[PDB]
Amino acid sequence: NNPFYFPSRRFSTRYGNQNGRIRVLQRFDQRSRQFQNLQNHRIVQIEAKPNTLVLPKHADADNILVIQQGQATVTVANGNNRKSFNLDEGHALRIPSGFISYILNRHDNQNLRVAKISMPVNTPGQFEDFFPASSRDQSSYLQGFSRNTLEAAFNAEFNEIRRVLLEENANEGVIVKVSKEHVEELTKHAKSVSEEGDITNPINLREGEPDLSNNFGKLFEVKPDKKNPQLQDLDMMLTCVEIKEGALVLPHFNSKAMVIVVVNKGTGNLELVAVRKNREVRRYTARLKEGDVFIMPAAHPVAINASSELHLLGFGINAENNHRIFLAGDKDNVIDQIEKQAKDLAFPGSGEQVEKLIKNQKESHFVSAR
Amino acid sequence: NNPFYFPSRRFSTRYGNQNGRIRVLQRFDQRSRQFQNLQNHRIVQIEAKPNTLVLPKHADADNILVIQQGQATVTVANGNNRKSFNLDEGHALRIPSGFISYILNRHDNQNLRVAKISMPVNTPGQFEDFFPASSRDQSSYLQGFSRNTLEAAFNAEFNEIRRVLLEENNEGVIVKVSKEHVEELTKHAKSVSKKGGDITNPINLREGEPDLSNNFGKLFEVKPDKKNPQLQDLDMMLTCVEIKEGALVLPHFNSKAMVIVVVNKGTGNLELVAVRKEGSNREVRRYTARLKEGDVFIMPAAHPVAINASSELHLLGFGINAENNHRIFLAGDKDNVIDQIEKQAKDLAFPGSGEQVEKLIKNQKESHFVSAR
Amino acid sequence: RNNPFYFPSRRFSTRYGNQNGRIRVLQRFDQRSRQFQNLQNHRIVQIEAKPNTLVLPKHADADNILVIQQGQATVTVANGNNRKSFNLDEGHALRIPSGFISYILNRHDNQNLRVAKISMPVNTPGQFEDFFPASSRDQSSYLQGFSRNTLEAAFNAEFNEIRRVLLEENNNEGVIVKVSKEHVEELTKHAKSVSEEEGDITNPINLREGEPDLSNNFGKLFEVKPDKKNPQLQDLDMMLTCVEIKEGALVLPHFNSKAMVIVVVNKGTGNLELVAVRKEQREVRRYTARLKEGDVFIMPAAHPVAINASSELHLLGFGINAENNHRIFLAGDKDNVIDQIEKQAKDLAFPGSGEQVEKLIKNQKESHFVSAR
Repeated sequence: NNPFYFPSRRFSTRYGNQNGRIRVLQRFDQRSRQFQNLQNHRIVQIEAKPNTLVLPKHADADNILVIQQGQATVTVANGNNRKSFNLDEGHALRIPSGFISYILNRHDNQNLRVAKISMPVNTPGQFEDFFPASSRDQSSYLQGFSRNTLEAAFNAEFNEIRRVLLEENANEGVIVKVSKEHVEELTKHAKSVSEEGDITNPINLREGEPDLSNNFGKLFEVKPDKKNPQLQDLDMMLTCVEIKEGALVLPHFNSKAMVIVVVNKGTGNLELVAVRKNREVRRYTARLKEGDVFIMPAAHPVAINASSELHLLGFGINAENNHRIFLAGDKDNVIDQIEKQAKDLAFPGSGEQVEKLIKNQKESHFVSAR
Repeated sequence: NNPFYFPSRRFSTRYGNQNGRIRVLQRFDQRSRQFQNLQNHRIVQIEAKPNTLVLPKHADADNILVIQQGQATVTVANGNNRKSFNLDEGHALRIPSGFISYILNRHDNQNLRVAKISMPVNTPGQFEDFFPASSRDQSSYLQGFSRNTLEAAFNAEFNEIRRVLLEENNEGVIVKVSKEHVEELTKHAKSVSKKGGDITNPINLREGEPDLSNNFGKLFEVKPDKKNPQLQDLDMMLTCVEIKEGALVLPHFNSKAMVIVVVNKGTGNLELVAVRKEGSNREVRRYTARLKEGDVFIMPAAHPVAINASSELHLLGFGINAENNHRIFLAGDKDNVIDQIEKQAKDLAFPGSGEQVEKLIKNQKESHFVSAR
Repeated sequence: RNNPFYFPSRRFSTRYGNQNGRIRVLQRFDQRSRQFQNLQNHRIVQIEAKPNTLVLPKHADADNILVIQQGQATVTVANGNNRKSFNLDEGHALRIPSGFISYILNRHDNQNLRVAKISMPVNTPGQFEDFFPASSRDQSSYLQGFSRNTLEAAFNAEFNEIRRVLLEENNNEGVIVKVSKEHVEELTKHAKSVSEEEGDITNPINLREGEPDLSNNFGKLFEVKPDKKNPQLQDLDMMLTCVEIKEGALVLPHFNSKAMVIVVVNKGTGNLELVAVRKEQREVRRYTARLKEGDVFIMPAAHPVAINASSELHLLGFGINAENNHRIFLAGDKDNVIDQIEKQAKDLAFPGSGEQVEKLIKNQKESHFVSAR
């Protein structure tokens, strides 16, 4: 009924067992053709129990992962290097396609929640995970090669190769339980957020001062610019918005960015306004819950009311030179920038009346829903 | 019958009243699949009566507008800034998606004609205009929000909000403006003559010296390069060609740019040559059209084109995939690629000898544009 | 069609062909399978020409990189104001921008010429046409597409002279013609061998220039990457790769991290193993093919691949999405990513202990290429 809204139910789990699960949202362009531009963006949500490890793999997709909740140790490896990072909530990490990575929940009793945006390299909207080891969920890709090839490659008997690499490990699946001793082994090397062979360092989305901030909300944003060259390559921005309970983000829009937003935490109500076929204004609404996804098309006015402390994670594509533009309040209010005489000709009220009404809201960006 | 030709009839009007109209060309890829690469480019033509104003709005499309005829005052506003520009014929202005703009015909008695290329951001080939105010043509998008949201947002009673912002002001989206209002809207208008929050200055397409020029024609071109960084972002070039009455642009093509051209003024005849399969044996196909003001046509890359002017012909060209494009000619002295073929190669390829081919080629002493006699 | 990544020479269809040679074009990749949609705008052309033979002047509405697979050529590139002729040997590559005229001389007395081309259409995804200025039994001159009046005004001559020297069929063989020894020497007299660039006529690239990236007794891999040294490869975001695998040797399981590669077999025979993870009809799928000269296959990014040479195997690779690509190995010493997994992670992932995994991995002391025995 609301094509911009993707409830957690629209996620299907790809890997899942007692230790956690890897869920993947449906392709956006399958929902509606108005998301064709988002066709090559898939949202992944990973949940892992304490002292749990997502086994090594690579995908034929480029990735940015962000910690929604908890604490992780994420490792990235290419042909000649490995780096392990301790990631906290609101930290992001780029994982280039074809690099191996694995994810440790390094917490004793808190669950790990991770959000990923995957951008397939080969087939628009489609990617696969490639595990070097076998498990009950999937075989090692090494099994795809012949006996002769494997033996020549590893310089060893097929029976040894099969015994140590190819068999199913002693079977949980791709997310396994890890002993305290093993956990400490895996975190000894990790470094915390605060380059080499395209293994780039983690980004702290909440680094420094928020772009927008008052008593009712904060918006943090990491833009595609000199400070983050890799975001330039992707033409993406990463945004973290926190809306206090009982507060509202004023009607606003991104001028050119299209944003996929996931609800990291909290509840609230989405209003999204659109013009469609002489021309009618359509209102779309949704009750936001943790794990939900929604799409903010560029230049479509949006307002969001927080039922409880609301944490939203935004992946913005087509982000270069984006402006986040407001329709009420003092700062960033584009309606205010219309010339007085133009306001007078456009609106029912006089220019004076329009300009007065506009000055009623003394605050900017976020205000109380009261 | 000619898929490259789009007569003014193929425009449908989206907004229209006594004061003018906003017309939009059909999606190019709906005509034919050979225009799939142009799918995200829509042509808009705006006509406005004197002392008339196209009301504030933004689109979910990136825009370049060009004055085809008359004089305008165009205002662009974002979240923290506003700039107003006096634009004359042949002046272009970039309006980023989501920025508000409005268009004043500041002339007392001459109509304003404006051409726009719109490139949708969300849905390939589709965009919508978003008006903050209501009118008989459309509701304010502010009406899409709830009473509670509006009241909290504006810090005011819904009744006041509805009274001053939400009600219908009626005329439509293009309204009549009093002389006094007109003078108010033009009072701080800039006349930028050269480049100077992503509110970029107007471009003069006829700035400086034309690329090509003789007694029969001129071609002006603004290329995607350091001088116009925004054209680099778009990988686009803007071209203005003026062909004298009774003159002909020589057979030629763009090496890699695809060009959407609109006929700003005049009449003429288009010849476009494509190679098409009837695998096996393929044939040369000739496409023609009688060009009239307001017509659009597509110049696919590397397809030879010639244009004969029935009367002073002004053509506006929006070139995509423009970087490192070469406009290459098939006759005449300068830019003639056939001339660059080695003499021995000419001899082997053509029916005549190398000497005969080279002599025939030297007959045309002129370049680019010649008399249709 | 059992292995969608493999394209045997039979899947090429000849577009132009006669006694002197033939121009063959591979089917569109996305018509085979939708997993090749990203390769939709890349067509593979294979040209074969007899000794002292010339492929007649033409341009395409496609961008092109050509590479000499075998023999020796003189290739000429012409735009509106310039011409350059290049002597190209095996493993030399040349960029031919769309809309530029080019022709290809087999300058050898008795060896055949084989040329591979990657064409990227400008107008219509996956589709392009060749535009010949001259007529032949295979195609008419595009100049015939223009009217008598236009031609006469353009060339400043009688239509009868124009038709006689330019438009008639040059008894006609086709687009590949025989050339006399004297004509051949005429065409090679100004050819350069592998100077400052000029009007986007860029110089030839030697794929085997300098030192190979990977090299040992069993194989070599040469690569030209999109970087400052080859600005035009940057524009294309492409890499060009030349791999030579000794008879009886194997390229270790490996993959490109992000590049998608179209590879053509220039010479030799071998066996392809390509591993894909896929959804059950999650399972590992093995694809194989017997490689022969003229075959094409697709290496999707991040899909493990191993290749066994039945005889000296020369592979030419066109890599798209190439920037920051890493060629990553799954066995051997250097570039082995499995080796980079932490010991404790190896232990948790694999059936063996970390120590056992790390020992087994050190068995193969060599890198990249090893003996198939």
